[PDB]
Amino acid sequence: RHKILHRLLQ
Amino acid sequence: ADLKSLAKRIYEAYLKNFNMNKVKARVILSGPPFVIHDMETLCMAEKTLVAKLVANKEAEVRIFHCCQCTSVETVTELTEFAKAIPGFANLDLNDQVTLLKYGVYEAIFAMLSSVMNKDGMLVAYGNGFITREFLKSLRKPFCDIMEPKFDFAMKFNALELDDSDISLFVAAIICCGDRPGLLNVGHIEKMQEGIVHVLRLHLQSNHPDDIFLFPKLLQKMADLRQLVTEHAQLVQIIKKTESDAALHPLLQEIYRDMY
Ligand SMILES: CC[C@@H](Oc1cccc(CN(CCCOc2ccc(OC)cc2)c2nc3ccccc3o2)c1)C(=O)O
Repeated sequence: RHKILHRLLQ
Repeated sequence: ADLKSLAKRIYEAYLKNFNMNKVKARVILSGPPFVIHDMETLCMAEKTLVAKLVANKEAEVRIFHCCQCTSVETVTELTEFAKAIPGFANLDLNDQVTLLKYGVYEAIFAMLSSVMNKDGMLVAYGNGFITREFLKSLRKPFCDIMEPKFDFAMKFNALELDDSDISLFVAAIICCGDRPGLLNVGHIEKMQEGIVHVLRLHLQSNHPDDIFLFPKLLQKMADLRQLVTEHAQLVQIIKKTESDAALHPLLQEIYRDMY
C-alpha cells in the first residue's frame, strides 16, 4: 500500500 | 538503561539526517536569503533557485509544487532518522510504514516551526525567505495552506525548545502506539513509553525553569494531529479541484486512507 515508503525503509 | 545517552543518540541522529535545524535556521534569520514578498520577487527567486521549474502554470500551483518537493525531501530524512530510535528497526516493516505514514506530517509541521517567525519562513534550503503576508495573498484555496502552520509555530516557538528537545519530540511523534492499523501495538507502546521517558527526563534537565514543559508538549502532539487532519482535508480539496496541482506519488501514498 506504500511501495515508496517500504522501499525507503529497507 | 542510560537515558541521557539515549537522548544524545537521538539528537546526534537528528543532526546527521536533517538538512535544516533550529541552529542553522536562526543563523540565517539573524542576518543571504532572497526575500519573496510579491509576484515580482517570487518570479525572480524561481529563476535563481528552482530554475528548471520555470524554464508555466499559475504562481499558486508552482508554490504548491515547491511545498510538496520539500515534503518529499523531509519524509526521506524522517525515514532515515526513524531507523535510529531504539526498537523502531526491530518492528515489522508494515508497522514501520504505518508509524511513518501517520507521523511524518506531524513531524514536518513541528520542525517547520524552526524556520518560521511572525513575518515569514525560510524556503529552498535556507536560500529564500517567503513572507507570511505574501502567502496570505495567494488565491483561494492556496492562501489557506500555510497560515495555520504559522499559528501553530508562533506558540510552539514560544516554548523556546532547542534541537536537543526537538529531536526527542520528533522521535516521540513517530512512536505513537495509537496509529490506525498497527499490528504489534504492545511492542510499539513500550517503545513509545521508553522514548517519552527519555523526553520527560531531558526536559527536566534542559528546562528546569518550566515545570509544565512536558505536558505542554504532550498537548502540542495532540494539536499537531488535528493540524494534520485539517491539512489533509485541504490537500484533498486542492487535488480534486485543481488539475494543475498534481500530488507527488510518495505524498499520494501517505495521504491515501490516512484520515
Ligand atoms: C502544499 C502541500 C504540502 O503542504 C505543506 C504545508 C506546510 C509545509 C510543507 C513543507 N514545507 C514548506 C516548504 C515550502 O517550500 C517552498 C520552496 C520554494 C518556494 O518558492 C521559491 C516556496 C515554498 C516545509 N519547509 C520546511 C523547513 C524545515 C522543516 C520542515 C519543512 O517543511 C508542505 C504538503 O502537504 O506536502
